[PDB]
Amino acid sequence: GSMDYKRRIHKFQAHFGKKGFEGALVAPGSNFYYLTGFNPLGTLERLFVLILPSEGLLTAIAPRLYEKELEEFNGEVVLWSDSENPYKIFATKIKETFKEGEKLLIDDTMPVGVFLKAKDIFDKYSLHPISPVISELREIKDKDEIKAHKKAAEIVDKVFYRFIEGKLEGKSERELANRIEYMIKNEFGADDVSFEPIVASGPNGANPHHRPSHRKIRKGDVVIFDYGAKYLGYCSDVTRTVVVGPPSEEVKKVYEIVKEAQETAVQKVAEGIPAEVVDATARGIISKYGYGEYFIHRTGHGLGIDVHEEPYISPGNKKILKDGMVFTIEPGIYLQGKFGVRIEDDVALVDKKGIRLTNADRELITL
Amino acid sequence: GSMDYKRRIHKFQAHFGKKGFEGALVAPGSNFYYLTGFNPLGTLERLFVLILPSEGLLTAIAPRLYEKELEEFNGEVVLWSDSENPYKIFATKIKETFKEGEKLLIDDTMPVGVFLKAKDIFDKYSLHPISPVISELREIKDKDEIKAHKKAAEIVDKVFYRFIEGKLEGKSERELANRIEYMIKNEFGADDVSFEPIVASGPNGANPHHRPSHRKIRKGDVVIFDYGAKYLGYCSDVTRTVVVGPPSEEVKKVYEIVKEAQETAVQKVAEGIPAEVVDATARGIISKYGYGEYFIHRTGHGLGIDVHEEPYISPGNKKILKDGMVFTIEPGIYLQGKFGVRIEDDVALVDKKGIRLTNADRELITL
Ligand SMILES: [Zn+2]
Ligand SMILES: [Zn+2]
Ligand SMILES: [Zn+2]
Ligand SMILES: [Zn+2]
Repeated sequence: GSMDYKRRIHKFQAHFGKKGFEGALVAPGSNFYYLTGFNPLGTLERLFVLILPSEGLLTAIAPRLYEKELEEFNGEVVLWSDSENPYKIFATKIKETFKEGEKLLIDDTMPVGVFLKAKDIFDKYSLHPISPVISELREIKDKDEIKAHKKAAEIVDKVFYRFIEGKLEGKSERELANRIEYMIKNEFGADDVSFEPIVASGPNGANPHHRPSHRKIRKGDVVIFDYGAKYLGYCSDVTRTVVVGPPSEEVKKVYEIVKEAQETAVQKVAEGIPAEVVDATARGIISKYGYGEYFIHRTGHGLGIDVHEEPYISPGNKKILKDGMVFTIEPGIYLQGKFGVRIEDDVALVDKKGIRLTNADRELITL
Repeated sequence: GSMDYKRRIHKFQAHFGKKGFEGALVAPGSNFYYLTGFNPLGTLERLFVLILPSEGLLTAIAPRLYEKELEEFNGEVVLWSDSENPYKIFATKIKETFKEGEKLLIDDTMPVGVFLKAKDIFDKYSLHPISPVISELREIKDKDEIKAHKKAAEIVDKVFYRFIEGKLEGKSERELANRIEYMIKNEFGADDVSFEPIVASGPNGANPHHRPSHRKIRKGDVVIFDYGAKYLGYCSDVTRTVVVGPPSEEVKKVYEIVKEAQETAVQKVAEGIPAEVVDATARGIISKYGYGEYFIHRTGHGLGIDVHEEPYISPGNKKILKDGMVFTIEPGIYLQGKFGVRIEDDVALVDKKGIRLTNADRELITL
């Protein structure tokens, strides 16, 4: 990836050098990768930290066996071995640190412990979550991050067509889900899935929180797939709904409703118009046709390094949509004991307009 | 059967004692799953934090939204709902009884964001981590927990054969990593993978931390593969090394050095001996052959609900090994620019002796 980081850091530094904070501690994860491009794979019990100061060159703490995949670094570097004790490697640092009793930011994501076990020696400051600050620089993507997103939407587009060519009758929701994960990953530059694929078939479609089960796919089933890829660590997220064998008129009716709702809501995305009104566009269409009480979630959510992040396209939200924002548009109708239908696309706001990054056929296909 | 007892819980109570902490606040993660038997996924909000003081009977706790099978929780379930702001809307049950008693054990795996909001807690309790106390119980597996490791060691053996019986040439590290994961998820539940598989070919093998890349496996490559499965939540972890084409005299030589060191460390495993002594067995052998510089990691780590836990088989560790402990023995040699070799088994200490759980071929195999 062509992105910088040094600027991201220095306007993160200068977003509390613009809100008054004296610290921010981060560990392997989204905020980490976003701030460095590095993602150390396989940590836990094994302390790994980057402290971010007033403003200036941050820090890097080990452990040893990671260096020969740490050929370059700025703020660097210090190494501890499978013999030395961390927490007491906050020794000087620890202090450094900063004045006893001033402000600090920590990863919400990260477990305490790697903190509790510091104690002595780390109950001498005013700590407060990191998300409210770093969030507002992640919620605006740069040109390159958009390229990561569109590229991620591309892989998943390719996955859709390859997949519906396959045979679905007789395989279980869990098989299909695993095969979809294998499809994604056997493509580049998929690093990985953005989340474990979801396959919801038959009346399991009416359950938004469905997790693939053992139920085999059979003629007459409407089957929802929901899955995603990572490209240079940026996430896609797509949902399509198919029918196995001729659909009923009620399925045909409900599908079109969800199609139009989604399409009109996509068209409505624009720099300057609130999140909730994009929810309302979608929600209003479903309602006009009677299914208002069967649309039982928000219309979409932000994508980024995580599959769920800002902006959140919800009925109670007047955040004003802005250039660089990336999110999902995904209304659905859910009919308990019958079936569900959701159609979900990834959208990025460029040059005042909402552009779809995912482009796979949004018409009801019969398999 | 069986899984549980718990009963105990009260072992953990009795242990947290009178060791001598007032009480324990358990969050989502390995400990929740250890103590109860369900595995709530996931959350970085809602506090979601289990009760259990000194003793008495259980109570379910914070969130929002859940559901079933918490219906199956012992004592009393407390859920709800939307948002009642549980930053002190966690006091009645729940504060009580720490109002305001002695010291505290917070579940390590709790996130610093849930711990920070709300923070109090601060104070007037003396905070220490849960892991020094609970690891005492988790490191001594019972008969059923050991059975679960046997099953997951078995899955990972079968994968080994189907793997090395396929075609390795012409495929990238990533592809191969994908077959492995896919296999594990169509060789039964598993359920899941205990971690993303590692395949490291030719010079990439020299780096223990390697992330599978596009590099294709070709003739003359030694290829390390390291993966694992979970059975009813418990973890296995195996590594094996194979050669495409016949092997050179140094591959043969180095492989045989690693084989002898792993074999002998395994044989050294006995109740009553320090984990470091077992590490020193492997290690001594490697030094003897001059290859000391190139063994850049501990001999092993423990297995449980997590892939890394106590006992750590490393130079630090004075910990006496005991019946019930499960862990890896995985010495390696890593030769920059050339190749690596690691051989890993899962060992359970039962009736005073170490017993291999994984049994896949340890001889040097030519594919
Ligand atoms: Zn979703
Ligand atoms: Zn989705
Ligand atoms: Zn391993
Ligand atoms: Zn290790």
